Amino acid sequence: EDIIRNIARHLAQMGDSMDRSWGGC
Amino acid sequence: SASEEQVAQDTEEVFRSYVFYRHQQEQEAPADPEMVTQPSSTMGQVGRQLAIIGDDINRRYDSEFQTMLQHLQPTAENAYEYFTKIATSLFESGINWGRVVALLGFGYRLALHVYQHGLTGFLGQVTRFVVDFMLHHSIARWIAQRGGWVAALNLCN
Ligand SMILES: [Cu+2]
Repeated sequence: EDIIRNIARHLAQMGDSMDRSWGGC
Repeated sequence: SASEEQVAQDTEEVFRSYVFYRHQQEQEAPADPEMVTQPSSTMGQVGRQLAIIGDDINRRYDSEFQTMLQHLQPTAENAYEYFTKIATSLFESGINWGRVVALLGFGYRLALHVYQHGLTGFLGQVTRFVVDFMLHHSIARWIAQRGGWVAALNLCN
């Protein structure tokens, strides 16, 4: 339960950082 | 909807190509033989593009995910549950292309971790986790509303 939340939080952080770093080609 | 269903049927080829190109690029920087095995299909190009553009930020989190997955101890019996709960919590806030690539990356990291810990022949089961979750939790629908998986070919950096 605690590990699931930690992993999901890291995936959201990494995904939001990736989303901010990307633009159109 | 019909568009949701086409996108959900394309996810398997996207994830398989993403796994191939991600593993190949990390090896070129112990190999998983299940990951080393049409490349010019639009869905194969999408998986490769998403492996490429996530590389720099994925590398920053490598150590964290290694530690967390060791603690989680996924097995053949609990991996569906852990994958589903993790992916559900990821998307509770919302969806954007970065989080979709984070989901594919989590399927890659989970498949690689269990293989390295002695769970062989599991990559097809992780692929099904990813495909089914995207269909049943509205991710394929969001992607269809962007124009399908091909919209990811227009993501850069
Ligand atoms: Cu952290």
